[PDB]
Amino acid sequence: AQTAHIVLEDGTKMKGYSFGHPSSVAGEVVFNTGLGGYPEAITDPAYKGQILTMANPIIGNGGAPDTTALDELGLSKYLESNGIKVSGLLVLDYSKDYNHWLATKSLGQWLQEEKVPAIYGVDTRMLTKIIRDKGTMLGKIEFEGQPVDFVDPNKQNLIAEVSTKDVKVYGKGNPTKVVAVDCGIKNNVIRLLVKRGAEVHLVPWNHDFTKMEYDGILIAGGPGNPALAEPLIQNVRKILESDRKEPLFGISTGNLITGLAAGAKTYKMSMANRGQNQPVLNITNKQAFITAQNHGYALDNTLPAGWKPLFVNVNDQTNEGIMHESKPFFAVQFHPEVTPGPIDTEYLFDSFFSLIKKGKATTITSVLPKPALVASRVEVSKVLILGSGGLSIGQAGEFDYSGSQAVKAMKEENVKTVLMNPNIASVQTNEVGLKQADTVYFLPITPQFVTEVIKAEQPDGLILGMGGQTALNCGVELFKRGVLKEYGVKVLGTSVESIMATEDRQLFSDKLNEINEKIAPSFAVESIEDALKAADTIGYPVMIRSAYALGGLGSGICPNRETLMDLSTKAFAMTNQILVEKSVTGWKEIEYEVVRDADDNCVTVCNMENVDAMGVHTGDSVVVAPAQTLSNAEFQMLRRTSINVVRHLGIVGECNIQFALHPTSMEYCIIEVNARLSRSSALASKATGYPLAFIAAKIALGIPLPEIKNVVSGKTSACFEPSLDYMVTKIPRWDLDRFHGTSSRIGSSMKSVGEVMAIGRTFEESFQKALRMCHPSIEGFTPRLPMNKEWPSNLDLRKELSEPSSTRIYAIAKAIDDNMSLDEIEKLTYIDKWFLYKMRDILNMEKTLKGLNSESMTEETLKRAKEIGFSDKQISKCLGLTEAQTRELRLKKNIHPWVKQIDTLAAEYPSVTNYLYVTYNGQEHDVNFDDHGMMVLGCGPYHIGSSVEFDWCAVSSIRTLRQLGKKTVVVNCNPETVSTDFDECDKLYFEELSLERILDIYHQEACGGCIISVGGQIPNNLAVPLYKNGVKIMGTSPLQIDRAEDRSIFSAVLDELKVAQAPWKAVNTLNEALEFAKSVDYPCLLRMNVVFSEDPVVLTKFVEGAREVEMDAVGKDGRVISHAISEHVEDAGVHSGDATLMLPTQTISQGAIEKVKDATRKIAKAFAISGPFNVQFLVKGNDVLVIECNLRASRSFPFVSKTLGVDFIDVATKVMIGENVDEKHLPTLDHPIIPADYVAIKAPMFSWPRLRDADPILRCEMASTGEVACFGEGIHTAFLKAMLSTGFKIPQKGILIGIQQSFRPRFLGVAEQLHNEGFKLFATEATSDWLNANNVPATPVAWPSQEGQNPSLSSIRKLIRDGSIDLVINLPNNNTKFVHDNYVIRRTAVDSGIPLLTNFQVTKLFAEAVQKDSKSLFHYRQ
Ligand SMILES: Nc1ncnc2c1ncn2[C@@H]1O[C@H](COP(=O)(O)OP(=O)(O)O)[C@@H](O)[C@H]1O
Ligand SMILES: Nc1ncnc2c1ncn2[C@@H]1O[C@H](COP(=O)(O)OP(=O)(O)O)[C@@H](O)[C@H]1O
Ligand SMILES: CC(=O)N[C@@H](CCC(=O)O)C(=O)O
Ligand SMILES: [Cl-]
Ligand SMILES: [K+]
Ligand SMILES: [K+]
Ligand SMILES: [K+]
Ligand SMILES: [K+]
Ligand SMILES: [K+]
Ligand SMILES: [Mg+2]
Ligand SMILES: [Mg+2]
Ligand SMILES: [Mg+2]
Ligand code: NI
Repeated sequence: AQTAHIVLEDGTKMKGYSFGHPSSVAGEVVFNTGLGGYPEAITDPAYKGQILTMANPIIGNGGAPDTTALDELGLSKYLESNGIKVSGLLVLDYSKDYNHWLATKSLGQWLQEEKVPAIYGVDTRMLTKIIRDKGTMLGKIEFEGQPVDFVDPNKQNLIAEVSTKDVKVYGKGNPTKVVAVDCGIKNNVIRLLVKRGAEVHLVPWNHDFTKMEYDGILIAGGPGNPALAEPLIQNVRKILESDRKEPLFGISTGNLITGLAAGAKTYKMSMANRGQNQPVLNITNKQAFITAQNHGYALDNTLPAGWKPLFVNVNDQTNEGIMHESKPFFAVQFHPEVTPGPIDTEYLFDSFFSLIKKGKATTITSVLPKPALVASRVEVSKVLILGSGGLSIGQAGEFDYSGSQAVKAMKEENVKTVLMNPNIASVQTNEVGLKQADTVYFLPITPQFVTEVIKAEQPDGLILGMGGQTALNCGVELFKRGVLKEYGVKVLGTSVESIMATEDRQLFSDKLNEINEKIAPSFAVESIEDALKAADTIGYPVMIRSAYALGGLGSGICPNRETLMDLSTKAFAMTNQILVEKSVTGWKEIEYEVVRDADDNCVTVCNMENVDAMGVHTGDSVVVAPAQTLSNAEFQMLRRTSINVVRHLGIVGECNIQFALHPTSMEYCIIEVNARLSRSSALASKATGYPLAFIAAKIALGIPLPEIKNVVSGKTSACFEPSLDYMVTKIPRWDLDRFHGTSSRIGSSMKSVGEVMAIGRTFEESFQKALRMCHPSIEGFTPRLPMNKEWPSNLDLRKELSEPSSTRIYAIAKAIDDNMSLDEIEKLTYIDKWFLYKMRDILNMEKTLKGLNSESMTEETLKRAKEIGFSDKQISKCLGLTEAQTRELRLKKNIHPWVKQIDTLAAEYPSVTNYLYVTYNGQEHDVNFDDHGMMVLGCGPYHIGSSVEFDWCAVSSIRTLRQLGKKTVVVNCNPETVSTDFDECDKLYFEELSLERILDIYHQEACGGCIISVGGQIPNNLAVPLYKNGVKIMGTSPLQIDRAEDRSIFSAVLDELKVAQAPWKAVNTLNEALEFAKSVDYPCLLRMNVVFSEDPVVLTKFVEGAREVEMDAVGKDGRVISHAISEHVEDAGVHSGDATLMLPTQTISQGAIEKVKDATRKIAKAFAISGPFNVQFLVKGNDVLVIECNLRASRSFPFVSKTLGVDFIDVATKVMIGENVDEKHLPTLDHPIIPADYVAIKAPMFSWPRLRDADPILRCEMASTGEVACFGEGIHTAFLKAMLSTGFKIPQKGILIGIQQSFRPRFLGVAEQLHNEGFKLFATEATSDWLNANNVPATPVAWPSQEGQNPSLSSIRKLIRDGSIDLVINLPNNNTKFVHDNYVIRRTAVDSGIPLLTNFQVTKLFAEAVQKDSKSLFHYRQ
């Protein structure tokens, strides 16, 4: 394929691939930061003579429209002039393949027809930074054998080259005569005039209009130095010097011509204004507007008498408008007709027409919109902020991140802050730093406790928009009850009224109907009977979605009556109102993040295109940013609707809005608005570098957007809409294999436990990184499943495609491979074909590479493979090499990635921060590598067993390094984390946590070292590979980490040290297994799974009736210098992470503690530990056995650290980098710190209702999704507070009890106790006979499998529904007889929303604790 260069006059040269007309051309090189509307854009007459450099790296997605179709006025239907006006085009990536309902050909074919050169494959960012602020960069697209000289088209009057040669009329017959002086007018100026009643006489630029009859005159244009248009400047001057008073309205060139006619100077700007995100302020009334501009000359701000500036540019203070003080003459420097751009200043046409109609020398100011809000700063001295509580599916760490930004904002403005969050693992809840509240309460986020806090703290402000639905619902309940009014607590930001209007689906409908906005046929109902009615009126299929919820709780598609019955019943256990709505499954799902301040300035900060269509929850969807398959008309229609809706709803702060867009028309539906920070705002903040929560919080104090700094640029405001010169992809992470009852299908109700975000400058690059980030077993986009699972032999590939699931991406790969047409895949998946083209490109590269080897693969091919996201591992498998070999081969050809900044403005202004990503699609680095900082690796996506605790550890380490004056480099790919907030470190790489990429970054920075022990499993598993590739690992040697993860070495070490452990053995045979299990007695663990009977694999003696103890510790040179021991409530057999933890220990013998300590002393020494680690122990009397050792921070490190008032990670970080440490006050083995006056309890969080049909029962594999912790004078109090913090609700009614027979001896007393506390008891058959035989009264109930077979017995479903039963106790074990029946009982409780207890110890402790406050850690530490 044919190449060509872009050559600039300063020597820069870049080789591109030609996609336009293969011929050379010379002009002024410029750049424009607008991301969409390339077809409209390239037909702008302002680009005459110019070589355009596109910020958007991905160009051509929608091909080109009908370029010959006219409208009924005789103007181009889809374009802004009669043809392409750029002399040439420069992009990074060209989509040869396109997909849009209005596309009639590729953009390259269009370019070829119009004889316009175009090349792709050039670093448009580098170009931009070179052009930036040089006034005039000349360049040329030069083809081989076609030399051209540099030329400056500005030496010509370009106005004349693009003006009409004779007078043309549009709106023939219309009442209002408007002369339009054509200086390169865009078509939409004409459309907007005619639509308002004008007959438009379009006249050449040198036409003598001065004695013509007209009712108004307009002057519009784009290209050229206006000073070269003397005939015209003269003519306009004659008008101004006369007595004529016809309103005059100037656009862009018009501003400059009119200024010149009046007597002002113009100048060529060194930094032009070219974009769709250019902020202007109306001087007069302080209203701000986002504008499209495309001008390189500007008016000097010194104007003659009678003329005043109207608009100013908020970035650079240049003029953007003028007005006469008494006559109806005005001009704007920007394009209110946009196309492309934001439809925010179209009112200027209405204003013009009002000047004509009033016609008595009315003034420009008198007909301009008056401010609808006047931002007065709210006075607040103390604010309460609410957290989400424990993490759960759909309500994850995004709020830790948001709420930390909010506190920072509050502190900057001298506002005292109180935080409530029982999530002890949150970074939010730390004591130290600019993001930490002055006071922290670890308590339930429920009205009972928030009231107590309010009373005690007497705050005057409340932030309820940064804790998900928990905080929202709590705040609305407080409001409804008048608690806020009662204690004088103002809701800061969006009002409870606006909130209710977005959370109640009916009120939402009412609001949008008030402004005749577009929604789908629907009815909000409050009963199952009413839902059935609604569905019959609307017609099946229908979607139901709940009020006062997020993440699709209780939602679902209903193809029929019976599905609707099942789902609405379940929905009503969790909300009071559902919306029953006509299905728009398959429409494109589009999100916007919207900001609105108290001055009524309102912008869309980000927009996201969901790759999975409507019907798969945004949260369980692949999502790209910015959008890729919208037209300017689509994108701007939805943007402007967002702004209207958000305005009408009274929202002040930030919010998220969702649309369904018809895939082949302009039809759309507004689905919901989330008037609060969200998982979507977190993502958008990371994608754009715009900190939405920080901004939201400043706005909540009445500071308007123009007065808030863009911290990234350091020189501009937050009144703008970022420009991305890269694309981000977010993919969810699911963990479903362990929940046997739950399918891996996905739909309207979230099931994902985490997410990743990758950045690239091609879809393919961004996309394959993001897939690798989700799980270490995923290599990129391949037709192979994760976890090395084989495809089923009974696979129905069409079914997989048509029914979304956690693995559909790979099923698409497979289908493309197996030669299914792209058209049929789009038809079944609903995924826009454009995205499918990219996927096919990826698989073609795989085919190509498979036919090559280390000798046969060329440099051109390798480079391309990397540019579309292939890792060295993927390549290695094609070539027949190892990964190391392939890395070597690549570097040998000097093919490496480049380091680029996110600056929010696609290089318009440089970044003062270093928020970074890495890409193969560039020709330079955006930063230096002189720091040689200390690298810290983060956790990756959250998943079960790996949550925000590992962000806590990482952030603690990052903060410790900063506090010690050390340069830091962070790598993490989780958008929800505070570790991926750029203000925490010197260099944040939002990047893959692969060996490949860490090596890339380490070696590129020449980092002084790397800390791999504070981000869980991912970084720790890289310890040895890193070691071997020249990386300096801080702390405990990777050789020691290997030794310790080697079960055989570890065990032999323990034998040497005389430290006990459970008998174990690795086996290959069933007979070895059975022999061993026989030799130690059943039960046995199996590697996870336990077995109790006869009816390679590691086997371990399962020790029954055993306590479990955690040792969390820090080593220095093999000595332990901080430690903490906690006891689980539950016996060994419940996994650590599902366990409830007590600190300090409660029932452990003092001799066992001594053994735990001695075993930890020896282990630390044997593995020369310098850093954090953990050891887990079985304890039975004085027998102390080691279960496992982890040579890294454990998930209980936050709990332990905060509880004991010592940052274990601060200590450990200082050890690892050789900083000094005073051990006097640390909890060494010799002087532990043991709380005397209080106890701490950590409880696990679960997400059973969202894991449809899952058996809510603890296995040896872990199931919890988060944690809370609370404190108390004793264990009962602390335990009750912890449990309430999980959502557990103390029963007020009857308790259902069903237990396996063997629990009877121990349970009798638990039951008597519950009875003596006054709880009416219900029980399953045998359990009820037994209780009554022991004089504990119980009412028997029927088994679910036997309902109707005995009329003396009530069904459990009915007793729950009736409200007779509001706690279920179900205690199965291995000898449970009625396995299914008891499963049904357990799942019934979950799906009815009543608490369920399935562990005996937890149940015992509960009973003891109900036998009988609002304090927190800081109380007890005093
Ligand atoms: N009318 C509909 N037809 C098909 N899918 C829908 C419809 N309405 C909503 N959805 C899907 O359900 C998801 C959840 O709906 P939403 O109204 O966003 O509730 P939540 O606040 O719980 O996320 C949406 O993102 C979308 O994928
Ligand atoms: N020998 C044993 N007897 C009884 N329970 C055990 C035994 N070993 C492990 N368990 C249980 O299984 C859980 C997981 O064991 P662990 O070795 O920590 O696995 P993981 O690799 O998932 O961390 C433990 O926390 C404990 O409750
Ligand atoms: C949970 C459990 O194991 N229940 C008992 C049933 C005892 C009863 O009849 O109440 C069982 O053996 O299935
Ligand atoms: Cl852990
Ligand atoms: K979606
Ligand atoms: K909502
Ligand atoms: K959303
Ligand atoms: K499953
Ligand atoms: K090969
Ligand atoms: Mg929502
Ligand atoms: Mg939603
Ligand atoms: Mg473990
Ligand atoms: Ni300007």
